[PDB]
Amino acid sequence: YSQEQFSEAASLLLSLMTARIAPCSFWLTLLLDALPLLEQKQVIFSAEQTYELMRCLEDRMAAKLESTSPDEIQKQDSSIDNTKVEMLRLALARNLARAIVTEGALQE
Amino acid sequence: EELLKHMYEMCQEMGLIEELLKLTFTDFEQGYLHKFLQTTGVQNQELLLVHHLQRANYISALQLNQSLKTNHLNDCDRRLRERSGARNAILDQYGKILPRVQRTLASERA
Amino acid sequence: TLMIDMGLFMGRSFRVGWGPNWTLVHNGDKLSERLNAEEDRDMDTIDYGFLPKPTSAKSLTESPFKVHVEKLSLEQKTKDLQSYLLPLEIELKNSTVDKSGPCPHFRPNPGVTAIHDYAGWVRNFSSEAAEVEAVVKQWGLTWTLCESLWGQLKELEASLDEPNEYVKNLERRKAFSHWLAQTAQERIEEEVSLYGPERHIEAVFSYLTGGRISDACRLAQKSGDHRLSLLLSQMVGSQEVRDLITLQLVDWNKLQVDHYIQEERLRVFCLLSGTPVWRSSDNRSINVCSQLDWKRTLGIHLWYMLPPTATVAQALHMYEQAFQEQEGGEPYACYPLPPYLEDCGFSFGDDPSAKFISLQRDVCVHLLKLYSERQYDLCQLLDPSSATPDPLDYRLSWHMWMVLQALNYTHLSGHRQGMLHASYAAQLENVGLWEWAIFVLLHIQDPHVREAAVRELLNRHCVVHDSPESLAKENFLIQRLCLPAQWIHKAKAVRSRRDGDKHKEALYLLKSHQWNQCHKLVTRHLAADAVINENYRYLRGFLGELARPEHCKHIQDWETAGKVYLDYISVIEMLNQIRQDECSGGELEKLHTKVMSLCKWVELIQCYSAKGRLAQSEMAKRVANILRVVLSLQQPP
Amino acid sequence: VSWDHFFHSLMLYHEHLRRDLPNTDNIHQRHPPLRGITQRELDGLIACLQLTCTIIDWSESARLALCEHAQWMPVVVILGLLQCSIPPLLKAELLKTLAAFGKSPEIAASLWQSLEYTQILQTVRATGLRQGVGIEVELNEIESRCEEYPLTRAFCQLISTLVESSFPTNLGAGLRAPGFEPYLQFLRDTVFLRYRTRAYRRAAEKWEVAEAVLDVFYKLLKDYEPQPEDFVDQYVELQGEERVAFKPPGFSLMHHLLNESPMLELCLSLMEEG
Amino acid sequence: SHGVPLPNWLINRYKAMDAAELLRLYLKYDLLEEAAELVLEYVDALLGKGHQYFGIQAPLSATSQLVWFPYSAIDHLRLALGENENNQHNQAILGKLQRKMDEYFQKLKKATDDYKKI
Amino acid sequence: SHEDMIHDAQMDYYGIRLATCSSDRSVKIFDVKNGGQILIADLRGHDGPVWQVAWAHPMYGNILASCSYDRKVIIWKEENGTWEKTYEYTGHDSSVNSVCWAPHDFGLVLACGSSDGAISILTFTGDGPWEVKKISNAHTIGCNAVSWAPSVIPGSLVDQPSSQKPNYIKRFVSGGCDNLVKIWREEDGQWKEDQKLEAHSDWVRDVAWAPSIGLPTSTIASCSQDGRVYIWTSDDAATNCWTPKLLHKFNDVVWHVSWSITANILAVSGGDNKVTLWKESVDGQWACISDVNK
Repeated sequence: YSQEQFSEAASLLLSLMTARIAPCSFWLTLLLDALPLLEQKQVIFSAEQTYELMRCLEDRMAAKLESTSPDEIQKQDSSIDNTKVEMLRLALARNLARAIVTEGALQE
Repeated sequence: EELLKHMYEMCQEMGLIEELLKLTFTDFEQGYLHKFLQTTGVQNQELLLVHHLQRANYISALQLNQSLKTNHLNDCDRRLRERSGARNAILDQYGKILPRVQRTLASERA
Repeated sequence: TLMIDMGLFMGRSFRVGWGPNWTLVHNGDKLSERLNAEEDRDMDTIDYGFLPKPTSAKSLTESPFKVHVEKLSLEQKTKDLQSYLLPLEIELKNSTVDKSGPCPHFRPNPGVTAIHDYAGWVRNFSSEAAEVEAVVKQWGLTWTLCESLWGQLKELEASLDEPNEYVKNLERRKAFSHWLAQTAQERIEEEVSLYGPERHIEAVFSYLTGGRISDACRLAQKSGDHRLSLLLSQMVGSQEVRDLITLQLVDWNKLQVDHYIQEERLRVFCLLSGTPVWRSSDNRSINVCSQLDWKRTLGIHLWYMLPPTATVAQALHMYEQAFQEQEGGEPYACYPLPPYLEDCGFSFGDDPSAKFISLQRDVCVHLLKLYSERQYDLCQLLDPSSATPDPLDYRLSWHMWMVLQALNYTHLSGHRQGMLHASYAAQLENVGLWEWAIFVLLHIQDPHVREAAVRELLNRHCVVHDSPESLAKENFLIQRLCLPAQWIHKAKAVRSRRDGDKHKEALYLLKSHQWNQCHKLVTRHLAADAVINENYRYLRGFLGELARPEHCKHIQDWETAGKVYLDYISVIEMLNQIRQDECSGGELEKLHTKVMSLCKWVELIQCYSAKGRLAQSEMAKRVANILRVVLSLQQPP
Repeated sequence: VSWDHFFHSLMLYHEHLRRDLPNTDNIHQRHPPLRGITQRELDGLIACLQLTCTIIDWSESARLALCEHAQWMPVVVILGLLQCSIPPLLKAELLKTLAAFGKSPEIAASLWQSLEYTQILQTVRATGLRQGVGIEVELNEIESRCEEYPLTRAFCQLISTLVESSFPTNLGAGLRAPGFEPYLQFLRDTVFLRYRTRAYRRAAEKWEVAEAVLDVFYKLLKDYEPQPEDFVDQYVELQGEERVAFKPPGFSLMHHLLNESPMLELCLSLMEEG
Repeated sequence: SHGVPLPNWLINRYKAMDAAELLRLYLKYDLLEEAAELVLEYVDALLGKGHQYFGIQAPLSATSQLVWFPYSAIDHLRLALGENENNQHNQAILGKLQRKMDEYFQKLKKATDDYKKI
Repeated sequence: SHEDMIHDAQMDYYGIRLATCSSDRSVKIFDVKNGGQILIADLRGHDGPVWQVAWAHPMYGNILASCSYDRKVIIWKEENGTWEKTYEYTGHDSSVNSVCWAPHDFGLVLACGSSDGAISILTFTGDGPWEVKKISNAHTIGCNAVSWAPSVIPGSLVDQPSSQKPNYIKRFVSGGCDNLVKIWREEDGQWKEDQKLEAHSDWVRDVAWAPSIGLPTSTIASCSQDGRVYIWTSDDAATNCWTPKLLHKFNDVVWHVSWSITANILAVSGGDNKVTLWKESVDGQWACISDVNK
């Protein structure tokens, strides 16, 4: 990322997540950082593999909710963090949709 | 830019707007159009709102609608009030169905 | 060094040098100004060293070889330009250029809209640039408080105002409420992150301190806090509400339930009941004061201690008696402090000795005593260091007294008035804004000393050199400050008296009637220069301006040499006229009479030195040449 | 180019660099950045210095004219210049210019006393400065990488000329550090022990380095004439205080040679490579 | 600079013009013993009359605070004396100068009281 | 700079250059431009220890008057960049403690205090005579510190329109080691004592009239060895009783008191190795707002 190495960055991240290792609360930040790559016009994006990423994300967030409450602190910013998380996954969906659009427009 | 301005003025005079809206364009042309029409009064604001919608520009249409509603808080023309109440109903109808970004903005306090 | 040989009736000592306006020529140091030895240090450090160079064996070589000169300065900002600029260009319009005497004078204008423009712009900037300072916030605070006590807002300018004393009191109070609404915004924004439904009673206390029932209720409902929401409306209900609470709490006292109930809701109850201090059966003093502002104290007093619709003054009176000694008893309210001082602790009442220790007050409170009564004694009003940590920037106090005059509150000594004018203009010196220090100064009515202060500042800042920046400065001073260029050209005259720019000494000494000096310059230098070098244009200009009979009547011996040279100029020029002509006998005869007259006046003067000898020699040789020329040309064909 | 042109150029360079560095009696301090130098500036300066050295060598009249120029004072100018820290190519040029100046004996004496006052290299080890600096450092870094070591030899010739023309009148009495012994140990150890230890792209360098050191030792020997009182006392009662006052540098250099000296060994070496 | 002890003729002439300048060059160039004498006859002339030798002109009978001389150089040299101690020869010279200054101070206070009666 | 203790440093009116007097019998003269500085000139011809040299008023040019022990009153002019002595006085018998200039208004005149217990006022025509007026037995014992009355004679309140020319008959003060600080007016062509003050039981060290800027209140700092510091004030010419106020009760001999130009702040030299910068606040009252070693 820091030198913006999109191709091999994404390939490594794909390999790492296919390896299926580490707690969920951090795969949060993982895909949070994966965001702008997903934004960038790239053809190597395999949306279906991105979506086992997201379905595991659903699985993990369900498990996280079952194991604990995301916010045990009541403050003006706890609901901010939550709604931010939903917005994040909404951004995931919308960006994936755009990536699919670009991939198709390039499959011409 | 001189060609663009001349076309805009003359096409405004002789009413070829729908014909013009049916062409291939460029980003610079639309950007200059937006810059020119932004500073040219309220009625041009609703016309360019129509143009946003004609090119399917609903987020920008809603931003322009918010700007117009904020502007119309000291205007007291009754025809403008009628049109603005219609516009408020219009935007309340449209924004809720659009993609979810403006829905989060609506969930946010105002 | 070490003085360790103290005898008695000793020798002499020393002093560093002063420099203009608290500049210092100093061999010693003030805070941290001078360095130790060695050029190389572990933590990447380099320092000086001179003294041990001549010796391979030190004898405490303590001798100075560079004395530094520094000028005391507060802050390091370079953006304060507009900060000082704007209020001063406000007095620009809220003042008038009294042109009385050659030196003008400035007097402010009683416009109270100056207050509004000041404070409104304070907010305007405070929003346009998010880089304002907390001190800027303090001064906006003072702005709003003064406006409230006298200024007129827009909510009662868009609504007709009514002269009944009760209307005035309630209108002052409602303006005070809108003020607190503006003030407590950031306080709410700060403790809102702090608190939650865990801290919900603390939020209750804050909301009560605000009188912010609206958003309190909105919070309680978004949280589904129905009982609390219902309590909220009761906070400012009828007096019967408080009768209810009095009897109800007397009951709880007989019931001892407090021991089983947290004093948290109990202080909520005290807030509702208007009871600031509770005396339990155990005589437990449950006081209401916490985290507050003295502002919040008196706001509570308004809303709750007496009718919330009551006036300003009596509520203030009760509050002051509350944090003061009542009957020799302990104060029970909050003792006002300036912001940087409640930064160092604050009080809620009791123990007047701990108030006696230092505990100064705030100046907006002084504003309040005035707005109430004019029997009050003013000796302490404007002193920004008492309300701000930093010493300088007398904008606050000085614009303040300006507004005081605009509001007829001119009721204190010109001693301190001109004192503040001078102090803030010296600040303008320190920063380099002398042509605005002028603006400051001309508000005193003492023409002589005012003229003085101007004179020495314009001697710091006369720039005889060509500069568009100088151009802008003089455009300002003459066109706007209406200062006669008389003063400016006196500046240039003395500056050239010291520096030597002929183009300026000539003009300005001639205007200043310095004829002997104009002699010993023009005659000594320019006369010889031009006669040798044939560049007589400028010279004839100066001789013509010298020839002014209004000058001449005060001039001595202008005839002796000055118009002498001038008539020689006339002779040669009309000879050149004769040269461009071919036949003019009635002009040749004029030239012949002039040359016969001048041939006997050439030699009476000149030869003050060898240079005078040269001048006389050239003069006599030229007059002989002109005489022979005219005699040859006046011959028959 | 002229004396006028080159001298105003130098004086402006120096005034700029004394604003970019501290005042006199210093080497370095935090200050505004120095003047920018182009390689063309370098070429012009070094070439003009070659010209100036040739001229002052061949013409004593030009040399005296330059030393007498009251409105240039290249003495104090070059003092400040060598106090300045720079790519030492030009510092070396300054040094060789001073060497060509010292040909005048009273100019040589002035240079001797001036340099002792300055302490360019390391003379007094009392703290109050960054000591232990100079050609030693730059030799450690740069000359080693280049494999070419001209400054060392140039400064060798510097002391050679200094001693042969000017003789010690004083060296220190609690005011300076008496004795050349500092730079003595310097030259013998740092160079005469280390000259053989160098890397050379071309072999020819070793020859001329060794000559630059041998000739210097020869002037030392040639000049030093012993005396019977050379054997008398080492501690001298400064006010009844027996203080160390090191023996004649001659005395010492002989006795070192008179017993086993690495000078013997390197003399040997010289012979075998010959 | 060439190691020359100052010639006596220059000593006498340039002292008979002025001496404290010589004093701070003693200081500058380690002329410490000789400065010590210069001080000794300074005090002695204070006691008597030798200002002529010093290039000084004031009539002398004794010493007082109202009479100027470089007490500063005096005390800086006392500094040099304090600093240059590693040996008992220096301590002896010190104690001698200390004694001299003590006799000075005692008679100085005598004359100072006499002046205080004025 | 110099190679000794520093007696007095004096800035030019431009604020670009320095006169600097030292015990070295020399005064160094430095222009200050950029980080570096240039000794444009050093001047010598001085005896004793140097006491003080004072700039006369700029309306006349570059003028410095120096007072020296060994009975030497040195009077230097600048010309062509060269500083030359236009006068000398001797005939005084004990060291002239201090010399002080009047502003342009009263002209080119310097008051001079002597350790003789006497005074001399020197008018100079500007190009002419050195008009000398000796005040014998000015103090019973030596004269320590003196102070003009700053610029024009009384009349500085709201007055008629500008360009007025009042009368010019002078006033001043001085305190001395007679334990007495007295005040004088130009009375009967003589100079007669307006007032005499014995409050400091000890010898007076320094006096300092505020070069007052726009205040009718005449205020003057007074320091002695007592440890008490008296600021003496009269709010107007009608205040015939000067008022003492303790700036501070130090415990040492306080030597120097010196306002600068605007008189806003005073520098105080005492037996403390430190000079203290005190000031009246906007509410008056002495605030020691700074402290500097020399």
